[PDB]
Amino acid sequence: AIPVIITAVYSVVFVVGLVGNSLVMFVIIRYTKMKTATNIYIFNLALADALVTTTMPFQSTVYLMNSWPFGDVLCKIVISIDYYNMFTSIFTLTMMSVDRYIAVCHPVKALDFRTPLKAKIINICIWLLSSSVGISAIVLGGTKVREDVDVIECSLQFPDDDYSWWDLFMKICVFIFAFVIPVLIIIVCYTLMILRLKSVRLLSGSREKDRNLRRITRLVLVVVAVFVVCWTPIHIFILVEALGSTSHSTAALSSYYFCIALGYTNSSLNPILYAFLDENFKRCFR
Amino acid sequence: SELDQLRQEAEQLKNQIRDARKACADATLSQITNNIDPVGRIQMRTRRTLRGHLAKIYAMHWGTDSRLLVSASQDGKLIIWDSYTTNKVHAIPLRSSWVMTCAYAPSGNYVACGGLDNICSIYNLKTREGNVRVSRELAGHTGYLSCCRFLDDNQIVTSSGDTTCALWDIETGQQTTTFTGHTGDVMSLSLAPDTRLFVSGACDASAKLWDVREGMCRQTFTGHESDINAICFFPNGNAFATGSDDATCRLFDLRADQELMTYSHDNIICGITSVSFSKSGRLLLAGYDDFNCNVWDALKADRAGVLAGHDNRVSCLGVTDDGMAVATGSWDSFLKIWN
Amino acid sequence: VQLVESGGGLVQPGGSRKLSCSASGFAFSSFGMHWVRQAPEKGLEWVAYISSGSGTIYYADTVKGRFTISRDDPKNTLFLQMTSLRSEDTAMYYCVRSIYYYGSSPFDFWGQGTTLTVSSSDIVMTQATSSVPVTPGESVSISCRSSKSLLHSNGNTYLYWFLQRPGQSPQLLIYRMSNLASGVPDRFSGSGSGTAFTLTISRLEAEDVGVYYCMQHLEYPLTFGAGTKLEL
Amino acid sequence: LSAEDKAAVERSKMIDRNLREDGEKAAREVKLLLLGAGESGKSTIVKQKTTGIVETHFTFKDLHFKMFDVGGQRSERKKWIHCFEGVTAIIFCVALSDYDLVLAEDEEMNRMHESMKLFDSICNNKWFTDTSIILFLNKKDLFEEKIKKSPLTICYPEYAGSNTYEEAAAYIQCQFEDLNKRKDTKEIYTHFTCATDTKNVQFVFDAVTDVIIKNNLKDCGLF
Amino acid sequence: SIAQARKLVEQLKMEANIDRIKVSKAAADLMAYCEAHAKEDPLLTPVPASENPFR
Ligand SMILES: CC(C)[C@@H](CN1CC[C@@](C)(c2cccc(O)c2)[C@@H](C)C1)NC(=O)[C@H]1Cc2ccc(O)cc2CN1
Repeated sequence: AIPVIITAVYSVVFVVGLVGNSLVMFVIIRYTKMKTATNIYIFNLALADALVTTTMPFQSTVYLMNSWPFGDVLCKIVISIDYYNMFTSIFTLTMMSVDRYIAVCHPVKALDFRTPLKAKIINICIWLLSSSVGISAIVLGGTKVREDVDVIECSLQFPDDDYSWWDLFMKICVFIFAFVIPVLIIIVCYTLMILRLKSVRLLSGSREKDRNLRRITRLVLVVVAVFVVCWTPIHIFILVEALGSTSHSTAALSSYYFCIALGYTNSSLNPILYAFLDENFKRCFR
Repeated sequence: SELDQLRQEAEQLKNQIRDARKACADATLSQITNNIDPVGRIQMRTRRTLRGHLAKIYAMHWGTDSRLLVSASQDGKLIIWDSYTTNKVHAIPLRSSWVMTCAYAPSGNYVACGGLDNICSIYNLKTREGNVRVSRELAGHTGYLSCCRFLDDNQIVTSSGDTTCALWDIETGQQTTTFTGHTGDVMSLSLAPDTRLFVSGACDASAKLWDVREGMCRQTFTGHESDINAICFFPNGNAFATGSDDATCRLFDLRADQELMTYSHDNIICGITSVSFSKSGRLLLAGYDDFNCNVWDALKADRAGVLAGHDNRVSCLGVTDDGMAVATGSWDSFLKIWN
Repeated sequence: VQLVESGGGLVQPGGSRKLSCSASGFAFSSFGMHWVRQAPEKGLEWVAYISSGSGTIYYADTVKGRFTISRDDPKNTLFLQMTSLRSEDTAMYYCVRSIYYYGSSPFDFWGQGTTLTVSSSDIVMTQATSSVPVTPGESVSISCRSSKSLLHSNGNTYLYWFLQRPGQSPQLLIYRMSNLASGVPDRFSGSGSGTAFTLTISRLEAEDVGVYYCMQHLEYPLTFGAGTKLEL
Repeated sequence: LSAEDKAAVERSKMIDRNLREDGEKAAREVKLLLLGAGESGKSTIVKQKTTGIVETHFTFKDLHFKMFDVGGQRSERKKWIHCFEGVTAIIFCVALSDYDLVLAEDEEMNRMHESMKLFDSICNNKWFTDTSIILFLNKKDLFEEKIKKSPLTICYPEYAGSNTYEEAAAYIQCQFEDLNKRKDTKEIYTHFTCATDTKNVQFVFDAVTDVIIKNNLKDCGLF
Repeated sequence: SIAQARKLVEQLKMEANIDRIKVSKAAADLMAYCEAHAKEDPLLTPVPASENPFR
């Protein structure tokens, strides 16, 4: 009764996310040129969402069976690509915002700091930075049983030892380096970009460039909101079940499934939003 | 009253010329053509995409053979392309990037370059010093140069912005003859296949036939109603088609110099940038501002196909002297080759 | 346009010598350079090849991993590092320039050459005849054979003819088959299709004497033929 | 394939790389289109034989401007004005002191009316829909004493205001601003300057930086 | 001026006295040139894969 509707909606959003990201990848590969610095970044978002959408049937079947007949053959890789997606998406949203800010506030140096070669260099650097966390996850993976249900899940490989302090330090470090430094950098860069756009004369008029500035501000605000409101309760939930203790409470699991649903719906909405709102795909599609 | 008398004499003699050429047309080309088989659809797919330009391409020219062609653009580069292997042989730098004409010498030894700098440049492609070096810096035109077709290795004809055409000498740099009589600004030039005469188009909607050895206009006709910016001869030398900024292409002969046939359609309201024939003369190829190219039956005045595929307005197209393929340049920094 | 040689001389076996060539009078950066030896009693054979911008480096089978070729485009010079020289490396070293595009004439200039004395498959080209009698004003047609077809799918035949006057560097005459080099008088009619190729002189002259070599440029190494001297 | 063909392909790739590294600096090499009426102070603005486009290269705070003076091109402007699509701005140098005298040799048309017609032609072009204009109104020193005696009634029989310097400058400002038929995507910059006045390179730097802010908003997909 | 009008009137007089024969014969021999060279034109009839070296 209850799980019938939510699994159907999950499958529907999985299908529409797959088809939207597939068409975005197809048009960016064979119909829209890739020379602009933002094109490789939206390509990175498309690739990361396409790599993470594959784990949605795994999440659905582990929600159904409360276990998995998968072994260590692929739970390790589907838990490595989770952190791979997380770091790639966060650092691409950070680096694209830094690119926009260095375009606005330093436009004389933006011609030197916005080359496609340097954009590719930054892309490879952040790919390597996410791959470091990915390989750390793939070498610290494993599964174990729990002595109430005898079901298995794949998580960080750390048995009962003195590694609890290391796990807390790593969790607080990834929380800081995910939602303090990148979010603060994005907010500061966007606020400085908008405050610089206040003083220009081609965007601070009265007829239509004022509402062009208004829709630019609305665009960056809705992008930051869609990122933050969808990715943050994940961080509250895992940080709350890090510092103290939180067992498998009845309200804990349902909130976990709701948070996972939001954290997949954002990656599903990203191709549609970045296709109907980036104005380059709008200009090309007409 | 002498000026008024001269104007009246010129008007009545021009009326006599118009009456003579009206009575000279006993029949039209449509009622002779309407009993022959039509040409089928020219499904000419693209073959070579000569990528490499970083700016707007205005001019191209083939050689006496295929496999070699030159191109000019506002990036300051005069690129010579290997047509079959898609390679580029030379990348000639330009002192002035404002270029709208280029040509390839029949001997294959020289290339032309000119534009808003009002100076024609002749470069030596074959030199013991291994490079492309400028040889003669032809100056003497007060307007922008627009077409620089080569007569031979030593004679060059320049269509310029001073409403006059000039024939130069490479070894001296001086104009041997000056072709005066165009009232409007001139942006067209094409030489005869037998290398005896040439035609040029101007803003006054008049194409004038000139002679190289003595230098005066032998014949002219005004059938267009806008600026003419594309001219080329029929392969026999006894006809020439005219391209204009009027969304029409008009065919004139060298024997009567009248309106043989017009090539206009209602769906096209954009100007023509370049006009070229095939080596048989059955197909007429015309550039357009409709971001594509259209081929025309020179006899039935029918559209035989569309060479669509350019991302911007085309500006230059030339057909090889063996009729092999056409290379249409365009404003999108591309040069597609169609077979 | 002339090439100036440097280095060379007497060297002990197993030693090394920094062989160099200083180019002048032409754009060195656009020319793919070579090195071609000539023994004191034998003919020519290709040694090394550096391309434009040092993007492609080739050697022969006998100098593979033994010689090092290098160029200095800003300094306008060409080097050759010779390691572990033996008595089979005693020859006369020539520097050859070439550009490869459509219609270009590779091997179009040869240096004066420098001497090196040391104390004590491949498409081979064979010149069957050697030291033919000749008279001025006559017409002689010398020929050389190949072990493989020298016509690819692009349609052109790759034969390189060189005339070496006594006391003079080899001079290019026929860079490709039925093509005449610049500065060569219009009486050398090179021809030949398939396997056998030949050179024809319409009217012999006193300065036309010397030794002729045919060289193929289809694969590597760029091995030469034997000698075809002219005796008056 | 053949070693000749492989070396030709390598040469083509090398000159492709050279052409790319020579054309990548053309984005940094920002370009300006300077044009205007004759003897309108255009010769004294460039201080801050081809008989064609005069090429002047100058830089300010590492931006590498280029000015294309087309004062020697007497041909039909309609057939070569399309060569300036990629220009970032138009510098329009006209003189305020050329309002009362019409030609100083004949009596058929005022210089200010011809300047207004030229500005209307160059602003309403279909090639310059999104090309900002840096209007310059120079030689204000000669306009100071030329306004106390001769009013604006010689040039405009519709002024009906005050014969003073500031109101005349504001009215010429209003005339030049109303010549824009689309103020949404087009923004016109006007600067008051003299023949011996500084702060013109700063004005053109501000103009070019604003236009490249617009461009960097455009390629990122926001404006 | 008057000199330009003079130059125009003798130029148009020189262009007036020219031989003009029928346009129909010009159309006929243009058609003859088109039909006599239709075989030697790759743009009219596409050459097969053995020919047409743009492949
Ligand atoms: C990206 C969103 C939608 C999911 C995706 N993830 C993907 C892998 C997953 C489906 C899975 C993997 C293996 C077994 C299993 O039952 C479930 C399940 C853990 C959910 N990510 C997470 O739950 C991440 C989010 C996160 C955030 C901060 C932090 O310190 C650690 C973690 C680890 N879990």
